[PDB]
Amino acid sequence: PFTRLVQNDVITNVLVARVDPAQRGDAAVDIRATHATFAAALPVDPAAIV
Amino acid sequence: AQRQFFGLTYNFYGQPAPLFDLNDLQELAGCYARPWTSRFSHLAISTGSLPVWSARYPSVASRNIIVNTLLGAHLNPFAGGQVTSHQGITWRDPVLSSLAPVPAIQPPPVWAVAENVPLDSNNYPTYVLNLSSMWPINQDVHIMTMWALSDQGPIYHLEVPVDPMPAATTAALMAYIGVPIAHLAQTAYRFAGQLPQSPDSTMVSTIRWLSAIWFGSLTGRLNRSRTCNGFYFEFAKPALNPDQAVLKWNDGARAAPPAAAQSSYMRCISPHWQHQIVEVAGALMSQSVTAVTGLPALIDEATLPAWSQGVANLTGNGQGVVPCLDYNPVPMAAARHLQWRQDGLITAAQEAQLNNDYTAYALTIERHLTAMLVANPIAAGRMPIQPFNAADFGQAGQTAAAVALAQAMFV
Amino acid sequence: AAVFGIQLVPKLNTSTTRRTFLPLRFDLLLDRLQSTNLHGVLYRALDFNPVDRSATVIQTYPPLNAWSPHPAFIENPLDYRDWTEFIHDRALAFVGVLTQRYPLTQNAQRYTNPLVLGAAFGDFLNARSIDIFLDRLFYGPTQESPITSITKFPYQWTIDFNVTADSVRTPAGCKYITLYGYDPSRPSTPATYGKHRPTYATVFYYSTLPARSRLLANLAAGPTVLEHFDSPTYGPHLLLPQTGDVLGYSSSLISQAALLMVESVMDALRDNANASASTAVTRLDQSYHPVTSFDPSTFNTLLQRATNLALLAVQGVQSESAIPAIPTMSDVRSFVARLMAEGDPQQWFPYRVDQILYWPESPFVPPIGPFYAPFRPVNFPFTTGSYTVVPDASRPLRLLPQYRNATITVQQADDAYEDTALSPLITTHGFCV
Amino acid sequence: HDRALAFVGVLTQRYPLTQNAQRYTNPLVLGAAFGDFLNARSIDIFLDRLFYGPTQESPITSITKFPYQWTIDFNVTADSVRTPAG
Amino acid sequence: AGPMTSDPHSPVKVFMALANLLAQPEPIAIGVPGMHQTTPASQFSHPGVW
Amino acid sequence: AGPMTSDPHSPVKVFMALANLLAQPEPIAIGVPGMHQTTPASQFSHPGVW
Amino acid sequence: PPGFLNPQLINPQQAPLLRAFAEHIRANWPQPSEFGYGSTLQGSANLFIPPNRMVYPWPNQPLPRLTVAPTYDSAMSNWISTTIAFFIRVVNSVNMTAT
Repeated sequence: PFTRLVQNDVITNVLVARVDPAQRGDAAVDIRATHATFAAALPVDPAAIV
Repeated sequence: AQRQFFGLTYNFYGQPAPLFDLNDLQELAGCYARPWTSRFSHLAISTGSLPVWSARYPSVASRNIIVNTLLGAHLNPFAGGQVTSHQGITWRDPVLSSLAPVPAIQPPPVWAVAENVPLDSNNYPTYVLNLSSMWPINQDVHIMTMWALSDQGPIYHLEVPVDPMPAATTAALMAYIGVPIAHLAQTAYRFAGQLPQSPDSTMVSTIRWLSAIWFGSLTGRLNRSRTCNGFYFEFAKPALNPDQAVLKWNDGARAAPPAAAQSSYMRCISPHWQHQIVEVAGALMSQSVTAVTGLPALIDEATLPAWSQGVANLTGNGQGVVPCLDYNPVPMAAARHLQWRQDGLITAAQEAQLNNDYTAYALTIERHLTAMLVANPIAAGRMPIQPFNAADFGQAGQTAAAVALAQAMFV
Repeated sequence: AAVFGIQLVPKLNTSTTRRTFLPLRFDLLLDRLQSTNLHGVLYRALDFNPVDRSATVIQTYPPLNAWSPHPAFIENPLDYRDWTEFIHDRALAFVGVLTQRYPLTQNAQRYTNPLVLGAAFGDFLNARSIDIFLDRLFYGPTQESPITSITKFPYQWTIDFNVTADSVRTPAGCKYITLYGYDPSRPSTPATYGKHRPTYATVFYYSTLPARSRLLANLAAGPTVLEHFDSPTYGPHLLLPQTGDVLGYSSSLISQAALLMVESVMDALRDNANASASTAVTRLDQSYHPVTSFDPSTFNTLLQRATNLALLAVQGVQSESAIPAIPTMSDVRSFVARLMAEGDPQQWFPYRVDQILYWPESPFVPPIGPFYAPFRPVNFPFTTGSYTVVPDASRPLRLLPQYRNATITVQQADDAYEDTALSPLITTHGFCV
Repeated sequence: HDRALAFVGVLTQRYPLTQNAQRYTNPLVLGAAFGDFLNARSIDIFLDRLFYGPTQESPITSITKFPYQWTIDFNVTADSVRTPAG
Repeated sequence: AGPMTSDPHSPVKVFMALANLLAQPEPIAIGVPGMHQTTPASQFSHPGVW
Repeated sequence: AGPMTSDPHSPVKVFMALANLLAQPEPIAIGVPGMHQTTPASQFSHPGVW
Repeated sequence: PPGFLNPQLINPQQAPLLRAFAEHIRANWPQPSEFGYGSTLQGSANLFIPPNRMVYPWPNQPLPRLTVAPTYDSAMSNWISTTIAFFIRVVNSVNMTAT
């Protein structure tokens, strides 16, 4: 979802997990500690956009 | 789409607990997979190819029956608004995606056992809020309810409009000509199962017509001589295996539309349905339509088991009530054969022969089932086949009324 | 009898009969537009300063409140004196067009479709052609609804007016207009709940329930959708608020949807506070109701809390203190602040997605639709009855003790005192002699 | 009048009144925080330590619990506090 | 050079010509759908589109 | 790699190592006369300087 | 910055432009919207979004009927105009005039 100026709703991470954390006993852990993270960014140029 | 449904859990036949084994659950709904469209994964074109003749699940209907009983232990959110656990197993998530053993840290409350529990969608708001993903539950719950409401055969609904078929249905049916009924039933189940649809959709009307045509041919009113817009079903020889039918299209004279719109509810009154694929497929196909469009009207309580009397949103005895008819296959077969002779398709000598063959065929089914019941007494804790008494095979039911309806349905 | 920071009296009160809708006759429409003065007829100034000849906030009325100004107007507002001149010009011109077609003597009896009229008028003063609408200005109320009369032409009429076989989509009109010199920061300015912005929301009228289902399926991914169940003005319709927020109303505790709820709740409270048996009203339940993207399980955001109160307000509850007829920014701020205070949420009536529960003992009377159903809370403390409000006092009050049969030991009395007393205190002597 | 009202809103966004009316404000912290506020400088560091229990310590000793340079104009050691005179 | 021509549509064409340049600051209504204030003025060659 | 070693002071050394890096953002009072939060962590090699 | 979360903290007499800039941004930043795609008959591969739906940073409309033309009431056009208007105000501010 596209959030807009809502500080508490800013999406910091998109996550994916290959294994069931319940088996590892990670049921109560921070989600970031249990799921992989995507990290990709593209540096566009304002001048072309304008 | 359709934002609401109502349901009813199964009845315990005097037994204290829902009748299914942990192995049945682990077998029929395990693997952490989604159980919401599996009703056809264990069906095929004919009994000859299926392991319905021995061991566990020794009947055509056995697996689906067990499925219905299984759900009755886990549909609490639509009854009390809360997910619960039963014998250490519960849903993985509020979306009810799949089942799993309970966690050790914060178990959900244990379900208090009960039977014939009425169900409302509104009791569980998250369902509507996630309707797009939780849609398949609607179909299965409806199917379970349609079976739970009746002893012997499940209940399904029929209707025929005063208008001719639209072209879309005509084109669609012209592509399903040579298909056996079992494959057709799968598509109908597959269609309504996996994503929300509006009742004003071509497939919905298409399947609606199919159920009508199937019944009309089942009663023998629709034949090579007389057809609905050219379509009709053909049944296999009783001398080999009558439990099979396929679609056909023909030059025959087209039946005229009824004077007024006709509709009713149906069920098989005799235990033969439990081991007869055409009945199971026909019911499931017809029930699929009601799943997407909801119940047109309350079902008449007059001829239903005790627990079905006056179920809210399902059964009634008032003015806005549609009667439900029932039949026995053997008298039905005799009527179908008689209609064939009157239409001139066969001679009197053949009609007598056909009755002898079908009766002999049905006898084996009865003989197989009755022996199977004592092999699986319901006191064992699981119900692979619905209980019955020996006299249940002899009931004529409302068969005479049934053929009369087809008489009025395809004039 | 308290919800979070809101205080409620134990008596229930609400009106008992609904006024039926009637469409506007063609002649009557011309009379309103031809009124020698349109203030108080087509619009009203909530802010007029008689010392000058100026106001800053205007409230609009049905023929006009459907307008959505083009942005060039918004970014450069005019003053009050220009406004009154501008309207009187446009009103007369619009009359001329309406009368150049459809001569009066042959059309006075016909009923105008309010939806078409609103859209047509709104485009006109937006300097946009309106010919497409004029063909369908009238409808026969005995034969169809203002909605179904339109769905005879299921296609995109214009870029801001799109109608399908079952539904119509159009931007919601601006109920308030801010003139030159508007300033939300001034606490005494009248509140507008952001409705002055041209595109604060969008409405979807629908003719039948399956259409309603179809619309909701499309909107499920966006912001929260709101709806009235009781009496949806011209017809059943959803509305989709703008996904942003509005400035000045709180410490940024607000999104647009919450604002619509909270002001709707206030109106519901105000009506309960002054409803009477002898007076019919257009609607018993003024509250909105969320139908998408909502959590019934949590109460840590304004939208949740407002909904939780609204479910109770429909029963006919009243606030312990009166709320202004024309609230200012300060008034709204006080209301929101109380609503966000720490406290328990009421749980007499559970939220349900598209059905509302009512107490049979409540004075409320359900309409014919399926959206309402009776319900029995186990320990409801309220009773039916009216309650009047007393003006404030200019003097500290004095009371005379009167006792129950209960009594308390000294130690409990002391420790209860020592943590509630202003133990060190500043005083004045006054004069003895 | 503008700054006073704004300062109140900050003080009430944290520490809701009904749970904190009885607490005593540290005058030193209050003075420093308010002074920075209308100097358009952030004050978050101060808000954590606005109150103190007068029966248990002095407004000074309540601060010396955190002996480090709080901000460029408010420096506190283990025994003393330095700040410009208002 | 407007009146010198014999085209009956000369006046409206002349009018629309300026209207194109002022489409941004000064908007006006165009009767027939499918035509906008930025439409090339030379296309207004029909009595029904004045 | 802390618990793998046999040095009894290893836990304290691990703790101080982070404390050194956080001297600016999270200053604290190390109640040991003669030591500071910026003392090299590896030197905390005795009881009584804990 | 706290002021960016609540422009009222910024005193007008101390930072006129910045307060105006914050208000401009909070008021005119576009509104995300939504539309559908694909066919429900075929299903969809959406994970978080409801199936056969797509989110969109700007407001959106159905496809127009007759010929297109430049317009001036779109969200982006409004964003452009207000932005330009603000900077023009900046250029005329006292800070520029002195230099």
